[PDB]
Amino acid sequence: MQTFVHEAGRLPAHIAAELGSYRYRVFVEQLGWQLPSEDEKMERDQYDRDDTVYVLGRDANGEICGCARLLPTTRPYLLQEVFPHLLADEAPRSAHVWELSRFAATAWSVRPMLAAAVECAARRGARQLIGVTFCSMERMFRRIGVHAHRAGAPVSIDGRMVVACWIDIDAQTLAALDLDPALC
Ligand SMILES: CSC[C@H]1O[C@@H](n2cnc3c(N)ncnc32)[C@H](O)[C@@H]1O
Ligand SMILES: CCCCCCCC(=O)NC1=CC(=O)CCC1
Repeated sequence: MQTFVHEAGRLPAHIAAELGSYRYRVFVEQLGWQLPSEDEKMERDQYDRDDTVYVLGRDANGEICGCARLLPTTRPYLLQEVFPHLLADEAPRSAHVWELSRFAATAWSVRPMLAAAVECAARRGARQLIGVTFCSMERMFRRIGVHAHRAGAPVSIDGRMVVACWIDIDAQTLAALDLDPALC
């Protein structure tokens, strides 16, 4: 796949609709996070703002096959406000930490999506990423080789095993993702 990072403020209308539809299909239809909706397929919450950073992966036909959301911890974020109890410690508010959420890929698919997210966050000054991740996804991160470690004990939410996860943007993570080591 090919990755596209959107960090220019409010998403253009067509991208917002296309991403919203892809998210609806993954998080609502696939994972069943909400009941079926009516009208346009759209999945968005209070964390989708003009300042939100997005990563979209597109296949050979230019269709979305992956997504990711990046938020600075110095501003409101999901783990902080919604799932703070998943953390061993209090939720961080630092320029060096960004939250990765709504991460999905439609194996060697996850890698490019993660690389784009890390690269972007690093260029914005982040030294670590944090976020609630399915343990199955946590295992892929481990296999990919990034330096991921737990920020809390695992818990099964509505039948889905997840855990607050850290990803250190260090030499190991950068190398595993084929990114510029200088980003360290
Ligand atoms: C991220 S772990 C998956 C759980 O997070 C919930 N979730 C995702 N985003 C939000 C949100 N903005 N507010 C409340 N719950 C959320 C989903 O409905 C699912 O049950
Ligand atoms: C610091 C790690 C942050 C990663 C957060 C993962 C985000 C997320 O929404 N998880 C998902 C993983 C899947 O397996 C399918 C779609 C949902």
